[PDB]
Amino acid sequence: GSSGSSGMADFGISAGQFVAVVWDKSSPVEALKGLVDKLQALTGNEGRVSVENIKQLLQSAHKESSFDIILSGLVPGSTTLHSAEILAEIARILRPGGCLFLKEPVETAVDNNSKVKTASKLCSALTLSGLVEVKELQREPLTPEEVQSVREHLGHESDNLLFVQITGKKPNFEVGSGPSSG
Repeated sequence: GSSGSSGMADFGISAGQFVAVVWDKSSPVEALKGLVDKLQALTGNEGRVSVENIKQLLQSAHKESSFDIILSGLVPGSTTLHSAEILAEIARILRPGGCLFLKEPVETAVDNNSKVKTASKLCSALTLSGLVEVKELQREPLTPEEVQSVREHLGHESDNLLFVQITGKKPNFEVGSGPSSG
């Protein structure tokens, strides 16, 4: 029976690992200024918080297993859709024995034109992209900003919406061809 505490419903990061925060052309600047201070306290000096761009991540792909926990779509006042190319890229940067954190919205309103995926597909997207043990953790209502942002920038005019955070772990099966030998 270890003393202290075992668990964390806030994040779960230790000193030594590298944390990243991807943002899109929409998220404010103030919220981002404090979002780093929160993670900086967890990493301290051993760890480091590196902020990258979702649009640049494709043009400038990072090495494999370079990061441990990369936050994707977790910035206040930010509504962007993720594709297989993005979810697949984030999985490559993440380590084989780490954790992933993503938060994408879900639509369930009867309309003539569909754009946003469903809750089920949102979870399966990570399971098919290249993750294991993918399951919904929790969900939180929308904010006065996110509700208008979806209509301001994107312009969908969606009234019925809901945010759902789903985590995804990295498996251990990528034995292709040609071992790394320099």
